[PDB]
Amino acid sequence: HLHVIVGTLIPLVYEQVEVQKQVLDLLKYLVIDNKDNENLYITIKLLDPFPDHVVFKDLRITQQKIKYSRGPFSLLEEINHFLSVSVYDALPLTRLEGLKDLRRQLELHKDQMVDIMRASQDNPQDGIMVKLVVNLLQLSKMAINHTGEKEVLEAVGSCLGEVGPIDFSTIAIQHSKDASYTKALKLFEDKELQWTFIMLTYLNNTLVEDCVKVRSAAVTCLKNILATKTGHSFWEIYKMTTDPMLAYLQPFRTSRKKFLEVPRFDKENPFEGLDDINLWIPLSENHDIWIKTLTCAFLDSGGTKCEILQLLKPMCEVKTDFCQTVLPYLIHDILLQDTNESWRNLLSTHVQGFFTSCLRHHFFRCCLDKKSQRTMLAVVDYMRRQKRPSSGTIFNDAFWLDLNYLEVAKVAQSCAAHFTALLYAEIYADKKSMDDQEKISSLSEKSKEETGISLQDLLLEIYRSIGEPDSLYGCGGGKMLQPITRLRTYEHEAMWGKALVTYDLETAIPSSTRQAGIIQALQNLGLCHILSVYLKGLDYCPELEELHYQAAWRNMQWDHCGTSYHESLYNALQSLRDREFSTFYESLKYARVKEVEEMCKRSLESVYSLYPTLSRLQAIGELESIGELFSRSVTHRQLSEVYIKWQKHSQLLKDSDFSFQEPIMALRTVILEILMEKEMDNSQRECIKDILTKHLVELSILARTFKNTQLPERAIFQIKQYNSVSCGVSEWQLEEAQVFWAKKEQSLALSILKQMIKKLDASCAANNPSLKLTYTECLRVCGNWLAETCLENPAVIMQTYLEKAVEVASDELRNGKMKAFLSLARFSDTQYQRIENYMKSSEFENKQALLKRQRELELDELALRALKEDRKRFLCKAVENYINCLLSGEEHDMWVFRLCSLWLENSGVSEVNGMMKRDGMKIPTYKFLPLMYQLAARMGTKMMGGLGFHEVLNNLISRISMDHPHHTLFIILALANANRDEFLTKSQLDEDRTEAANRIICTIRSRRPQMVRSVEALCDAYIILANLDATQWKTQRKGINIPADQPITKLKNLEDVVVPTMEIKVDHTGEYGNLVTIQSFKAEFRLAGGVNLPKIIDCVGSDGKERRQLVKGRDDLRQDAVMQQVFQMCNTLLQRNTETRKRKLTICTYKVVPLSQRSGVLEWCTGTVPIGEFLVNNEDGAHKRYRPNDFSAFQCQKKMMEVQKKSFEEKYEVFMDVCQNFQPVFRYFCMEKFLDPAIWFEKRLAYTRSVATSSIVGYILGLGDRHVQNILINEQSAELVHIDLGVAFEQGKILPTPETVPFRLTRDIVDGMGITGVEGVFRRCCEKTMEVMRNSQETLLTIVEVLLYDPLFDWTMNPLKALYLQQQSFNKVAERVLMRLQEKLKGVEEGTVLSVGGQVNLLIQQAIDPKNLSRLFPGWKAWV
Ligand SMILES: Nc1ncnc2c1ncn2[C@@H]1O[C@H](COP(=O)(O)OP(=O)(O)OP(O)(O)=S)[C@@H](O)[C@H]1O
Ligand SMILES: [Mg+2]
Ligand SMILES: [Zn+2]
Repeated sequence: HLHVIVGTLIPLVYEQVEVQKQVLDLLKYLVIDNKDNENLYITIKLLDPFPDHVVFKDLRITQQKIKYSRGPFSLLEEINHFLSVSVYDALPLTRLEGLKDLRRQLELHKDQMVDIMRASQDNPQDGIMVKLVVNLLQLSKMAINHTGEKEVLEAVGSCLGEVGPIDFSTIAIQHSKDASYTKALKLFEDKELQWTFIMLTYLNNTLVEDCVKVRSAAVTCLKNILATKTGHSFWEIYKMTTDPMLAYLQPFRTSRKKFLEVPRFDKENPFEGLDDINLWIPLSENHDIWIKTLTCAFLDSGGTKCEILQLLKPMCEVKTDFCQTVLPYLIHDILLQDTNESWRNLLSTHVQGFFTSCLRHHFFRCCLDKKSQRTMLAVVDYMRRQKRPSSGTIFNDAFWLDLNYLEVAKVAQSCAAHFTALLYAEIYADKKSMDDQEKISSLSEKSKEETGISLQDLLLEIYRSIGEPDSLYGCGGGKMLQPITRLRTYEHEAMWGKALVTYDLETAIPSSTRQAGIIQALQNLGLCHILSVYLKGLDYCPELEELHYQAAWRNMQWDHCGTSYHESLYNALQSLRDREFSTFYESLKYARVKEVEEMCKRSLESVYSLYPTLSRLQAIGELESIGELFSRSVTHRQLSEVYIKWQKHSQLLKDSDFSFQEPIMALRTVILEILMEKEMDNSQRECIKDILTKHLVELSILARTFKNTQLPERAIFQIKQYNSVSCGVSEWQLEEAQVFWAKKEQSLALSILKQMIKKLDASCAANNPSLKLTYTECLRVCGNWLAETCLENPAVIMQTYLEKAVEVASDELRNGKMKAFLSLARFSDTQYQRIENYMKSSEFENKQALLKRQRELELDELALRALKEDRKRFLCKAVENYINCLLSGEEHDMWVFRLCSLWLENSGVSEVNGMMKRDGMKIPTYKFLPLMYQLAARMGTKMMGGLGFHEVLNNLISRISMDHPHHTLFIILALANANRDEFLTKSQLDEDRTEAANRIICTIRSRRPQMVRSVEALCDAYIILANLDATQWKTQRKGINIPADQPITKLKNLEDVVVPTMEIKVDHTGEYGNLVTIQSFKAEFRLAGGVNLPKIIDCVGSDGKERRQLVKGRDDLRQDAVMQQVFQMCNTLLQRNTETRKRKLTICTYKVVPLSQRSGVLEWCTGTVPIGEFLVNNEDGAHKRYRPNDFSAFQCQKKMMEVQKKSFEEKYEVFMDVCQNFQPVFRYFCMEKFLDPAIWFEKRLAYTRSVATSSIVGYILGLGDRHVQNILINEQSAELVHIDLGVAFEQGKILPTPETVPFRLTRDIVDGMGITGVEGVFRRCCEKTMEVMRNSQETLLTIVEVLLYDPLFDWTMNPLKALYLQQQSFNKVAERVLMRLQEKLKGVEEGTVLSVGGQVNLLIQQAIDPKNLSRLFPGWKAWV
């Protein structure tokens, strides 16, 4: 109670001295002299900081000393402390000092804010920043209509201005929930006991309330409840726990011989009380009396089995909130004991009547208050989560009462509960389909016919309210022709010209909306003068004045004169120009308060509703920040510091939408222009001009990154207006060239860049340190552009631009050197590839064969020698520049694949080996880790010498292993232990590889003997465990004790060995001090099923946590390892791109550690169940629990196996018949696993994105064998994990009964996506992933070329593997596969080049085609 007392006493200090002395000495006794007490030390530490005043100086000093013990606080620790204090809040006004301190901490450190955002990337839902934002919003909500409303609102707006519109990667707002409450609820296993606990907790909380009338009712109810047998059982269960409610309720609990018994009274007709229509449907007002009367009627008349409910009448009579809380429990209790469904029918009829009355529009009964609607929605939501007496399924449990869920969904949408509205719409659609089967556009028109509500329109409205961008595409197609929908689509896609044309053309649209859209489109197109003249013409609604003020402050007119937002901003800027600082600060404070109040008045359902308010608050905060700079004398250091702060906080907004970043940049530009105008000092004016030029260049770059062209041109024009140029060399001219190039005006950009190059060459010989970077960048960009447009021959481009750029060229200089080296290497590689393609082409061989049938031969020999010399020169240049590029940076690290491919192919070339030995060894070792498998498989002992390939490769492998033993030791040892399986139980290339691996192992052991010995022992134990026969316990499923003779049990405390199946973060330094190490193995091991019966074991590490590992014998895991490497590279590519990073598109991966030719170990995914196990299980499959009257999976499999020998027509007919009697059921996974609508929506969206990404990535890699048992779904995250990666690169199409689908997109997979199916989120995510794949075709091609040519990678289909799957020619096969992959990446399908959307449309229609699905193998289970 200390915090409550302190918060109450703090305001009383200012009242008067007479009470000030008493309050001060009481507080001093509370905190000052009590610091010795250990019990209250934590309570004092977790307390609100005292207000900063002279009176509180000693208290503040003591509080700071106590809190900041054991070290200082970081930003994350400060926010955690703020939230922990916020756990208990008596009043919002007591949090003002904490809010100010939090704002100061946030504004002081933003690099720590970047670190926090990076750390929270893995689990965005548990992000600290979004939690802080929602906590602040809730605090501001609680401050409405109180004494300190404006003070709290201003502080909340001040702190929210610091964070700004950061992309939180969340869509659903998760309100804070008590952890102890959930655990206490979990403790009780009986329904009646939980009601008792909840009611007693509510009464205990009510006891503290001020009203004396409610206290008597609360104590009476407590005494009545605790006397009964249910109360005694509750106390017996709950006395073991630790909670102050136990101590508070001790006096009321009494011991009596007989438990208090409630006299059960039964009327002649219990249904007469609740049969009144007026009772259920209230008026517009009088909600409290309505809910009280309904609760009394339920309690007095309806017979309730539970004794606790009957004792709640005195508490229900006084408090309305108690009635609202208890009504669902009363309804559930009455429905539990219902017989003959009389109560069910009556309640269903009355509730449906209430919901229909809510949907009118006055009428006789309509326009009900939102409180009653929310109460009924809470009743429905509570009933949805309760298991029905007849058991059944969650879908069955939804219909406790016969309800038309479309009306309920519409009411929920009207109440701003969008996620539950979508869930109820889905439930209604499913119920309508189920009912129709007994006897969207069709469903929409039917629902409009009977219920008067269109399903498609409701779904569109709900998805618009949610704010998810991708979902809006798949809503429907009924109203696409309407101008309003087209205009909304144009605005969403930033097609401002189309939106402007449509707004001008359509006149049926209301004038206000039409003019607002016209003004917004004109502003977004950069037509500022046209917009101003148009507004002047309109002079012949508040929104019009709002747009007037926005245009006025954006155009700096300064003449166009409840206050709104842009009006406040314009007034603040005008007063800032007029040096009226008081009005400036007052207007900014008023704008803060108004924006925060408007934000907190909303229901706060989705995160996307917070971004505009955050952007506006950030703009206001920046204006207030520059206010003090304008107030005092302007210095260069202050301007540099404020620009650095702006750049950091813009870096915080990297992934934010352009619609939120743009107003901030516009305000910054106006700010800088005003500051330059009001300078009157040449020395500072130059610095202000430089700052404005840098800001405008950054704005141009930002607008170009979002495919915007008018804004960069306007920014360049402003730069020209201010930064008048006569020297003719500057970075903004390079930015102008880039802008012109972005507009597809290549001639102008090339002319500008060549003029800049000639001016730079004439001015100096690249001797100015400031202009060196600009010269190098101009040369490199011009060379790349000329190469792209083919306007110059390769010789001129190489000699004039790229080689010169390298020769011209301190972090910026290092980055420029890296970029120039990469460009030169890429051009040289292009020339080398062109010359090699010509040498390997059929035209060259035909020309050679023509002369095969005398000076012609001499000329041919001379030409061949010249071609070979040119090829070698290009190769050497490319390799050298790649090596130099890898040295000077880390951004282009994935080019190590191309470098290693070039080195490996030309092994015999001494120059390449020489430059790899001299400068290649200086490359950091961690950059070779992704290619460790190939580099280790390529090593041998044949070419031994000073510049021999094998010697250099062995040295590189040894250095990599020395620097990163944890990442490479297992691979090398597995190379050495290829044939140790037979030795443990009882070709020249292979033996050379074994010898090289043994040599590297000997070197590492000479460096680290103990680690090598322990790793060898662990590998031997794993191999011995794998070879153990497990057919004895094949039927066993409860776990089997490992035999004592197994060496694995003996191993203990291996502190030099890290858990092999645990992913390890790459460390540039070679310390690796703090890593989890293997401690012991649990005695029991389980079986996962399958032909070979793999064993699952548990490995407890240094900490208490343990990891499950899958030990596989008689199986090859190297293919899985390399496929996981490909998946990691694709994940890096996806995370690098902004569009795929925003959607969190990733490929789930699991670490695989091969041990021998046929032995290995891999990480076992926890919480993942196979989709086939969930769907078509014989015992408790989803197809059996739901739709039990349909065909069983056994019948479908039998029919499809029987129709195997018949023709294609018979197969198609049988497949259609099976699909008719086998409906999808997979949509219930998220419905039954996640009961909260927001969590359900998030998990379903994650599932859809995972399906899209996995499908696209698998198609790019030609992934096959994607049956039900090879796909797992995580129960916690609802994401799919693809396993058994043996078949890839379209080798499944060579099988008998070839696979004719790019990926698995069967009816269950699409059904899991929701009512929209493949439309909406899935299609757009597939398009984004395919676009990312297209943009990185060269990197993927290099990676796959390195992988395929790996000697140890067995990826070609063979007759033995073909027979097992369904119960040199290698060079040309690999070339054909690479060409097919290149065609896929470029988009060439069957000789026709397609766009990303067209290719995605083709893939989807090929995957979902029943014609292709019918011809597939019956084991693939296409019907599932
Ligand atoms: N990483 C993993 N996480 C979880 N379960 C896995 C994992 N890898 C394999 N399993 C399961 O282990 C069992 C057998 O795995 P597989 O590698 O597919 O064996 P198999 O040689 O393919 O024989 P099958 O599956 O009967 S054709 C299946 O039940 C898989 O779901
Ligand atoms: Mg399998
Ligand atoms: Zn009305």
